[PDB]
Amino acid sequence: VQIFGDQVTEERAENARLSAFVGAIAVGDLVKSTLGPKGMDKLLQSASSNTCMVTNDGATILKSIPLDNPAAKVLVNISKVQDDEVGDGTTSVTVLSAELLREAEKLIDQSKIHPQTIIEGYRLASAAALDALTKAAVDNSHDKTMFREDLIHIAKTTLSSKILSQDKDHFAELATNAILRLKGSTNLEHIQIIKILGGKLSDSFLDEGFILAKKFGNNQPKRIENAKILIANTTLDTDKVKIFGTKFKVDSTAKLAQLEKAEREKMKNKIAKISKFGINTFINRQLIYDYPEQLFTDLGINSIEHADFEGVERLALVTGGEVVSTFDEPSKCKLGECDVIEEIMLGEQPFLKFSGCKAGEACTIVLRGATDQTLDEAERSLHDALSVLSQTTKETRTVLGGGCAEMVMSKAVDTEAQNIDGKKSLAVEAFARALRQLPTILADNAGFDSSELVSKLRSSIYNGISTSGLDLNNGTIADMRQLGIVESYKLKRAVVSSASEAAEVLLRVDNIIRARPR
Amino acid sequence: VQIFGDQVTEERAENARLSAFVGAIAVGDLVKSTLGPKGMDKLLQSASSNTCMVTNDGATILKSIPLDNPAAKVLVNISKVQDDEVGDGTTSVTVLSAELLREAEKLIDQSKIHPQTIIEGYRLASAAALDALTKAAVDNSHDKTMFREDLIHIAKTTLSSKILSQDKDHFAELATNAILRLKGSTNLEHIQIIKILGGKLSDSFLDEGFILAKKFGNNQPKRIENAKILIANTTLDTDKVKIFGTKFKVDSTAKLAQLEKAEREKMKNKIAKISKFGINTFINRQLIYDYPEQLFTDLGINSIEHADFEGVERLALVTGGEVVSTFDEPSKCKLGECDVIEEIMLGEQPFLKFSGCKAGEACTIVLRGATDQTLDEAERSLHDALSVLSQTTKETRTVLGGGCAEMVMSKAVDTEAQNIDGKKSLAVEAFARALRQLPTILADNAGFDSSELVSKLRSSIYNGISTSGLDLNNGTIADMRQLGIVESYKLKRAVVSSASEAAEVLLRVDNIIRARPR
Amino acid sequence: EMGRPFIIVKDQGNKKRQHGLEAKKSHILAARSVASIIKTSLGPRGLDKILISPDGEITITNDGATILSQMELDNEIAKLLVQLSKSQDDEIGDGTTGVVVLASALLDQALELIQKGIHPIKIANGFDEAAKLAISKLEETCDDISASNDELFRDFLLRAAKTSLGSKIVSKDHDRFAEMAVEAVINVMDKDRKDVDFDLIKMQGRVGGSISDSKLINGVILDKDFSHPQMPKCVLPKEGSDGVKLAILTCPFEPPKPKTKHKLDISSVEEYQKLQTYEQDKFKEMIDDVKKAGADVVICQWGFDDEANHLLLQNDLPAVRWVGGQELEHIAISTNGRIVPRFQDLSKDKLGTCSRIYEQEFGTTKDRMLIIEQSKETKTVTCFVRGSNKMIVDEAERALHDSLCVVRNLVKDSRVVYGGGAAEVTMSLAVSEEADKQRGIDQYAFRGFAQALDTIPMTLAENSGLDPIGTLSTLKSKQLKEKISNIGVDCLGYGSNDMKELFVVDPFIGKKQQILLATQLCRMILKIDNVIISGK
Amino acid sequence: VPSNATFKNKEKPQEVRKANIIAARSVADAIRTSLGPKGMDKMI
Ligand SMILES: Nc1ncnc2c1ncn2[C@@H]1O[C@H](COP(=O)(O)OP(=O)(O)O)[C@@H](O)[C@H]1O
Ligand SMILES: Nc1ncnc2c1ncn2[C@@H]1O[C@H](COP(=O)(O)OP(=O)(O)O)[C@@H](O)[C@H]1O
Ligand SMILES: Nc1ncnc2c1ncn2[C@@H]1O[C@H](COP(=O)(O)OP(=O)(O)O)[C@@H](O)[C@H]1O
Ligand SMILES: [Mg+2]
Ligand SMILES: [Mg+2]
Ligand SMILES: [Mg+2]
Repeated sequence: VQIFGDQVTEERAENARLSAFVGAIAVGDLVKSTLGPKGMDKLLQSASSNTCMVTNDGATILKSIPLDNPAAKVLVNISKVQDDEVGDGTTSVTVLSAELLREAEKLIDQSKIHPQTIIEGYRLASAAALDALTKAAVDNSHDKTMFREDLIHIAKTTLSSKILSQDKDHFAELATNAILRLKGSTNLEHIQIIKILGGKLSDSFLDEGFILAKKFGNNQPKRIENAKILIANTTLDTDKVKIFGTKFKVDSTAKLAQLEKAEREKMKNKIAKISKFGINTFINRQLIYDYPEQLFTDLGINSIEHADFEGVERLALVTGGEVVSTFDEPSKCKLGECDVIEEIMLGEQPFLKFSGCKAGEACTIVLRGATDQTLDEAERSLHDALSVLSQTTKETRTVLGGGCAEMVMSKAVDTEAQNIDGKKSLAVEAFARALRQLPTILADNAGFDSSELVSKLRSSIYNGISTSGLDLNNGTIADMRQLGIVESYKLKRAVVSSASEAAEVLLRVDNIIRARPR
Repeated sequence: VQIFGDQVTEERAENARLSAFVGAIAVGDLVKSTLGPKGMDKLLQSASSNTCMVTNDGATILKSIPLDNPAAKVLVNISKVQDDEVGDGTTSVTVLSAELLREAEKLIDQSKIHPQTIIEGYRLASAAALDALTKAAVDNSHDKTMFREDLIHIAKTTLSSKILSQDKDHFAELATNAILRLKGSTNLEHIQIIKILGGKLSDSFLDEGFILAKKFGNNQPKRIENAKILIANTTLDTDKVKIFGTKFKVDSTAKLAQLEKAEREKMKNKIAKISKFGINTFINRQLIYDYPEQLFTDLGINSIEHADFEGVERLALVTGGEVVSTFDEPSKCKLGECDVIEEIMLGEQPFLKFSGCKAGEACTIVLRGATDQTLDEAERSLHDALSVLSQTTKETRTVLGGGCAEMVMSKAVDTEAQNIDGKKSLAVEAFARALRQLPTILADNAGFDSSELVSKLRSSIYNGISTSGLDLNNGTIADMRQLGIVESYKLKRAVVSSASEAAEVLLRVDNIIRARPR
Repeated sequence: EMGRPFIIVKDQGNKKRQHGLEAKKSHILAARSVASIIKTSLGPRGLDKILISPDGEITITNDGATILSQMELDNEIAKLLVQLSKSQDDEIGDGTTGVVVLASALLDQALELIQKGIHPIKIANGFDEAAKLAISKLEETCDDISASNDELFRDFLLRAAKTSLGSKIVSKDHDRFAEMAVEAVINVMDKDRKDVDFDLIKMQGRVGGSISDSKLINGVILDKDFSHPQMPKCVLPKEGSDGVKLAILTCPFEPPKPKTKHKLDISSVEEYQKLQTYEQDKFKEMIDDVKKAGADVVICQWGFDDEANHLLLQNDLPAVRWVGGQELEHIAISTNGRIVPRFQDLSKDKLGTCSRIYEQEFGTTKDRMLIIEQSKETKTVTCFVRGSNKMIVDEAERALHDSLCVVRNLVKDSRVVYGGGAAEVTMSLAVSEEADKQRGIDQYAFRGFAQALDTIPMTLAENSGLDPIGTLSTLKSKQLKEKISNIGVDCLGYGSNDMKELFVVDPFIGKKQQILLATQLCRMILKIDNVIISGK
Repeated sequence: VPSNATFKNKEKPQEVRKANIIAARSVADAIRTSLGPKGMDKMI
């Protein structure tokens, strides 16, 4: 008795677990090459308008590619949350969560372990895993110079995976200065990344100011000094009063000539109130029409038009002033200050350069690269780099990487497996062996041995040296403190918790129900 | 470019490999349930003529199922030739060949070892396995009582997986008694399988002499005491004379009536030549016309017509005489003698039963059952039993069964694994785990824990003893010599040799070229 | 026919019929097809299932109602089971899976009795008498908990809270979700411990973080930022004050205009300048009204323009826009404030009171979500649930919703029973005992219901991987040996089939509802003889 | 007690055996009417 309708695919047998497990293996193997510093970039061919996209992050790749498997959606969704939460470590969650299901496959088939036992071991194994990071962390909050050095090494670790592995020595100073500029503001929207194609990749810079994408309107000068900035959000152009039911009962056109004159008088009166501040620059988000633009010429005030609302927030914080409207009361209102303003040209589009501002609560980064795809990759990289360093301020604790983070978890996880005697020990050992594969694929991408190199890292830590790790440029074990690579505590806490809970999803599934497409 | 043309599937080094391994997994998972004594039989539904087939043999399962995968065709052919050589153990070849590739899939992916290096480990591992298999064997045939007992144990071990598992205590006598009656002659054509509907499975009885499905003539009697048997590959039909090209020119029909008189007198003199011996029955290969049939009435001779080609040799060897066609010299060609020539009825078809013959070099296995699907399983089951026991006559060496042959072979492989340097030692251990996976599957089909019995069996045999095995009835380790489980030496030698060659063919693949179908 | 087209109903050739015994076999096998889906899901050792909607969205659920709700079916017999699980989900919110397998258990045992030739009404009347007899027995044996004090009554909720969370994901952090679930009801409850309002506590999930980051906060969740974010994000109260003096308004900041369409005619330049004066004085009078009222944070329903951003920023007055009317219903009850319609009716008595207002990021760029917290007990609790996946946090919503519903059943007085398969077996042996003297024609009808109740313990035996016959034999022999009826099948293997000790409790009203909906549907399905279905 | 010594994978044989039993019983229901003296005849 077929209770379901026509064209209803249902799998209530071993093929359901096989179809769900092979889907994660396909998603897992897709991202094995993108992990590590020697990883290869991937290429995406869009189906609409031939809009290509080059990206190394697994979140952008898996969201762009179509996948009809329900298991693929979990790997897509866990990567989207990791991309939005931290902004780094998405491929580690995808490859680790798939490897946990890969390691859990042989327990179901060969050893015939219950699914409730595998997850029960992962609960106790994940608990001991996070406890290893509790003692393995180090707080560098007592000294700002050491914390300044920590943001360097975290930038070295995050930027090495992208195409900027050579130029990370220069952008590490650029990345950490933007974080010290923001002085704790973890909002990534306060950094404008201006995209410019052409020039050498190392020609990027970080000017102490805010760079506009637009220019002056008609005749206002390029070079000035000692300018007072005033920002406004209201219309300031052909003022349509708040009630639209207004009308003019005109008995003669001569009186209507006075009414349009009265609209110019109040606008002339409004610009007269702007001059009471004694300013030299005025900025408004709405596009400025011709009539109020002309009155700024006699007053000696500059005018900038059509600024975006997200840029007004960046513009207010770099200038250090305040957005002013309802200009009758100039006493309570506040305005910013700047030393020099000058219009520049980087390529074809001109830009406005600000330098010497008082407040430095925000900045803008100008990238320079050969193509729009390399420039885009650069943006995706800096965004991932600045996202990790931004959360490092609120979460000062850090963890050493390079295979040492995954192994010190396995050292504590393997110790706890003996005190839980029974059939659960195989599940906890499967969680341990899943963690050994992260330094394995990191060695496979560089073209080194998978067994002997991991075996040397195994013996080095149990001897009583909790600072050993993999070094990929030479292919041998080296000290992590001397090389200077380290990750944040929130990152390693996130990928272990995300990959652990991701394994809990597709292990509690036995039946797959597919309704009709719409 | 496209040289291969339209509708030609090609694969290169990541689609080529992992398509044969998943095909080896696909063909292996089907025959996993059929292995062992507690295995479930697979039912095959034909696509045309609604023909069903109940069968447990792995070769017959792969004969009927279509498989377009080229890697699965290798497993189809190796089960065919294994059925041709020994007749039993085709499922063990497919399981061991699939698990060898399942292990080698991990050695290529995890350990990153070349495929040629894996084969070089299997060559040394297979050599150590066959040397341990040769030394683990035991001589036989010096005492006929021990040779009688070992054939009974081999018949019990063979029929334990088939439908005769419950009645193998009775069928073992029926299987071993027929083989000893052959007097060393190794041939399966001398054994008939008569299909009879009705009764139950244990109603199969041992026949004294030879029985077949034929009938007497129209006028012949029911019983003749001490009948002399003769076999004619003759033409008692319208003989013609053999110089084809004879015609009869006739000037008048007076001599034509005398010509037809000469034709009847020609065959009369031929039947008169038969009566010079004084036989009591006459067996002819082809149909006997009525005029010869009437002449055997007054002479007191029985008549049997339409004998198969196999039936001539099957009846002549029991009679002891030789096939005669000339009938010229009565001196040579001494015929046999049979006491009881009375026919019996088993079901709705009468069968000519003989008893009290000179020799019993050919036999006949009478079977009883409910469904023809069960009789077809009864035919294939005893055909595998009689094929193994028939080859045990020529090849005397045997080896203990019950999974002990797999583990005792892996002991020498594990011993030789340590002294081999390089990366191929891991492949030598992969061969050992493949041998260990067979008794792991025997415990899965029985519904008992596999890891405990394999661990107890593995730890027990390394202590020094080599007679332990798996007892699936009780679910524990027991002595195989007490239960009486033993198999032939050429069977396991063919399985390990065929499985080693099976993995060797599919591991030396890098591309797939599938031309257009006709 | 007689040659003419013999047609009666419209679309004669499309629809079919089914009668006799074949109509019954289509019904029972259709229930077994649905029961196999639910049988491998029930119990603590169950397994989730993925329901792919037509729009591509998926939901990882192991509750019977959400599975059957998002399932595209054709057979009407399963569609009645879709509504039966939805019936258990709406009112009680516990036992959806149980009803589906229990109704199938009555249907499976009814198949054997139809073969014997018993009329379906005698079958249906037998379960009705057996169901009320089992309810009458179970009402006597269960004990009351109202005699205990409030300290022990909290523990009884923890017994049921851990029971409801388990069998669901959210079974790790389940010890804290039990405390969090009980802590939600301690704040929102009546002084007489009766008829608590469930609508005061709404569900709210957030895609992000981990399960450990979830915590309790007494306030409202708004998915928006403050207006013109130049002010500090976390506003604090004054040094000496009763609170932040929350203000809510259902009037946008604009000049007062008529609701009807109007035509304000300006026939002179002097009147045009008075319109400019009227435009500015209204905004000046507006900010002076809220200034004198002492409000710090203002909540506006219908938004406002950009002119009020600077007036609100200089006076240190945060504000928001586009706050829906449903959220204002939640803000007034939480902060104990009265929503004023306009500024002329503005008074200090109508303003609310709360501890503090602040906002955090939760990550990079997702969205700024507002948070409110109270300094004492209030009549509103908003669960702040986090999750690593959208399906995790979506399942955690309906899982915690069922947890609050199970505690809601215990708010009713004297409704407690120890589950774990004990309630099924203790109601089963008595029905077989009554049949020995109440034989009649319905002797096999009681035996069918006695065997149908025991299937849920056998379902737990299959999922746990134990021998069913040895389990039911030990439970049946133990119930006959001793009249203590709180021993059941323990799947987590903590030893001891005893259960008050394990701490497994289910609500008494939920357990009797299992056999009621199961028996009430079985009475309906057995009445069906003709099955007319039309083509789609 | 639980989570030990086995886990029953590949439940499709259980589903196939149920399908074969109900398929055989459904055919037997048509033959069941022809039993005994009060049975009926069948035209095919
Ligand atoms: N020069 C290096 N030496 C040693 N280890 C490195 C080096 N560069 C990168 N790594 C390691 O490679 C890993 C790169 O991870 P990453 O690609 O950033 O993950 P995701 O892309 O998922 O965020 C880090 O964990 C780091 O330890
Ligand atoms: N009675 C038995 N007790 C234990 N093991 C057995 C028994 N009978 C057969 N086996 C095991 O089953 C395995 C395969 O048996 P076989 O007859 O080859 O099955 P198939 O013909 O299906 O391949 C052998 O390796 C043997 O050890
Ligand atoms: N931790 C536990 N220990 C013992 N029994 C439990 C436990 N959790 C749930 N059960 C039992 O499992 C049965 C099925 O509950 P379940 O199907 O998970 O709830 P629902 O039907 O509301 O989804 C209940 O009868 C209950 O007694
Ligand atoms: Mg990275
Ligand atoms: Mg065999
Ligand atoms: Mg529940």
